[PDB]
Amino acid sequence: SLRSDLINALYDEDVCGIISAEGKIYPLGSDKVLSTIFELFSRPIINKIAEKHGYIVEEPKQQNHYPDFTLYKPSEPNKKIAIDIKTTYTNKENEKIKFTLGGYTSFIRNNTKNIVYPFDQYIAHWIIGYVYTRVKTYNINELNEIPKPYKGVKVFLQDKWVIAGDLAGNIGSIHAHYKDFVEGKGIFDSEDEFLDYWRNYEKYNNISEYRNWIY
Amino acid sequence: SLRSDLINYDVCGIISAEGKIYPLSTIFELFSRPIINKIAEKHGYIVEEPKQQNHYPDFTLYKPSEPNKKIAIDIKTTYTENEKKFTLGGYTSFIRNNTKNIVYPFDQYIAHWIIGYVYTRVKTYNINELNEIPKPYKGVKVFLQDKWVIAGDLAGNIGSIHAHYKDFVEGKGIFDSEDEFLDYWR
Repeated sequence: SLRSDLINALYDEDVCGIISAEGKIYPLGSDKVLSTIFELFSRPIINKIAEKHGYIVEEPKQQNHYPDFTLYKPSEPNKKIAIDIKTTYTNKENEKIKFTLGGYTSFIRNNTKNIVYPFDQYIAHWIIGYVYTRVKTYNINELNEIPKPYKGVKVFLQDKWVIAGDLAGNIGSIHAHYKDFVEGKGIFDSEDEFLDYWRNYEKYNNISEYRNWIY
Repeated sequence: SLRSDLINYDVCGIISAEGKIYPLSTIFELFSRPIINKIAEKHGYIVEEPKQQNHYPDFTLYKPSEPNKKIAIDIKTTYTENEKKFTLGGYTSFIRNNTKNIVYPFDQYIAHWIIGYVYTRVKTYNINELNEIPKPYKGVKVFLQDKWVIAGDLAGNIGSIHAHYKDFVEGKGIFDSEDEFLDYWR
């Protein structure tokens, strides 16, 4: 399916510079650079698989809008798919990581603000997350010498709600191991609870407190 | 002089280890940081960046001896080929109240400069397809001017003058003084 096809496609496919018209190459570092770098690398793959399955892939005009990519069949435009790309680092392999997942006051509460199509028109909300391990000019022959800002990069594709948390970072994600984002191990029980919790966030400061309140 | 050496951009894709180029306002800061340091260290200035985002300025510069003679720098970016502005800071924080959202008390700063970028909004590739990749921007011009000399009288945050890039590099805004500008932008 578009999804299985997409995660395996992502799992397959190490950027190390910015190349100029005159051939010169400039190294990156961590200084919103790596995030934009991982979003760029993502465009092609997304285009490739959507197309293979007949999906239109839209990006937003007024940039600050959710979502990074909206995918839908023309036969079914009420079933749009939303893909947001998130990036995080980690200073130690196998140590808990977390992401930010955007606004909880815009579209989630207004259905139309800061989102491309109205919120109701999207059936699923996927997050593609990059977890990179934290680590003058050059010619095309120096590629292996140009110092990279990381020593590895992992990626998962998952549902926004399944990995959302109960605290602002903008919503934060759960504070867990890469493994738990892949495996889908979160705190919310359903998407409804995830959205009830975030549409009503001002009574409650965390999940436990949220549930006593709903009782 | 800092401003001197300081005062004295055709990227076309991101490159991979294996050669693949991926066609494309952060590259502009990217180009910025290394140069700020070089000229700053050439003069013994400590360059510092914000620990929290949404904080002023992008770069603070001061020699460790004196910290009441700092310099604040902000990289701005904007786009149009030969047409009619920037968004500078906010008029209610650190400016109206000396310590809100600025890395250091506003009064530690004897200068606020703006390095600005201006261009015209004009599949993977390989090294040989280099000069065939489609640039998304043309005509990058850049200027280094004082924040107050540039500032306008209208908010979007304080607005700059909406003029042509030369008015920027020469300093032809509308307030007659730094003191006039600050009074006005409360």
